[PDB]
Amino acid sequence: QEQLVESGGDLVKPGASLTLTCTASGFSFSSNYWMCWFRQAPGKGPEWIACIYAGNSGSTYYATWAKGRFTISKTSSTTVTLQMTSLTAADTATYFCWRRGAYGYYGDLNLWGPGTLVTVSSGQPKAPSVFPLAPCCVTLGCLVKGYLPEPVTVTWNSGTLTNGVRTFPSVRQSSGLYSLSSVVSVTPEVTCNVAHPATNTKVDKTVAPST
Amino acid sequence: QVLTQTASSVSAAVGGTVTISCQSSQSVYKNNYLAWYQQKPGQPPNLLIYNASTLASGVSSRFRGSGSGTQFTLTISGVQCDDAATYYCQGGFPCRTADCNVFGGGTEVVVKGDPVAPTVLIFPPAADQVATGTVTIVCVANKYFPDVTVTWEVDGTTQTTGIENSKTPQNSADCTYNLSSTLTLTSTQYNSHKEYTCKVTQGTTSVVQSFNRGDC
Amino acid sequence: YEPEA
Repeated sequence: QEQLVESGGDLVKPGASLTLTCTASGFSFSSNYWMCWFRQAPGKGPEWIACIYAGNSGSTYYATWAKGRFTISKTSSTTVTLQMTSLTAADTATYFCWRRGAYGYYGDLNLWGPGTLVTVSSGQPKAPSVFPLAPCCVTLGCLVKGYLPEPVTVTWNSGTLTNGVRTFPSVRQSSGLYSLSSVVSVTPEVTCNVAHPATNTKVDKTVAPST
Repeated sequence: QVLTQTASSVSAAVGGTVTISCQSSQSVYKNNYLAWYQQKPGQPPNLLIYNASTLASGVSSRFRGSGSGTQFTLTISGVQCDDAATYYCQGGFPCRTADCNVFGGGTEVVVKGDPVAPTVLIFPPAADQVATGTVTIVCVANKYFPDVTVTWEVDGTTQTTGIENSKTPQNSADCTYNLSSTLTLTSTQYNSHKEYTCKVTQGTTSVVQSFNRGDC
Repeated sequence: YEPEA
């Protein structure tokens, strides 16, 4: 029924610009609410950026820190954009779109997207190496090493194997590249399926039970 | 406006009560435009309470919002492992005279479950890592509570660098963590030592898992 | 009329 989806998040050079889109489904912009953007930097909380009135006003509102470099616009009856300029690493974050209900209807109109991730970095997309994890010559795993940007996905046996799967939060190295591990504890072979969409990477690695 | 919360973290045993405080620098709109959100990693804020004290639809009645004006409380009674999360207050003000909305900085809830000693495993580098010039050794501590400490020792020498740790959120059924610890070395440095040890300490319990490079 | 909040 009613949903929001943010798009446009990507790897982007310091000093460059990026436009994010928030797309409504199940409704169109009428009135009595605002469409707003927040962002949340890794291991920080969400912070307000801007709102636009859905009604004829089209009034725009900005956090103090934001009104220079950020522009919020309605670009259709179902899309709102956030244009962001002069980006720096400080702007790396998940960006979320939100419907702000007028008082009396806050609960009723509350709607969030899943977020779009913006990565401000000097490097170019990089595909992960995928390495099997197995005991020295049972828990097995795959190390997904050295990718940019987020995300990667890891499934086991094409997603049929989920019990005993432990996929760990990614960690960003000093290189600016990311790594993550997934392990699966099993008692009939196990294969990790790794995708890095950004580089069109799909790797299956069948993990032998030792080295 | 500025919204300031409890502290960064609070804890309670399954069944107990958590209190999370939120102060606004100025009165929220009509004294009750204040919401409480729960957030788990990778997901957007999930609304619990709005209008300071009204439970959002489908939310459990053991979440309670109170307060007015500038001072607010979230109380979680009967804490369950599924409440392990970060909690944020969000205030509302007139867009035309202040920030439309303002989030507090977050208060994490740690839920104390039944203790479980970690299952510890160490994973030598795959042969095909070596060709890349760098090698990553992986240790995992699976299904554990409370928190652990990881030490790496290479031929008995404690390692202080090259190490990255990554802890899952608390399992929502049983309050346990999982931890992945990685030691990264050049292939040549890796091949300069014999024994790699991952030592995981939970309290005064130590698990030691080791391998000798040559046995792989 | 854009509401006050």
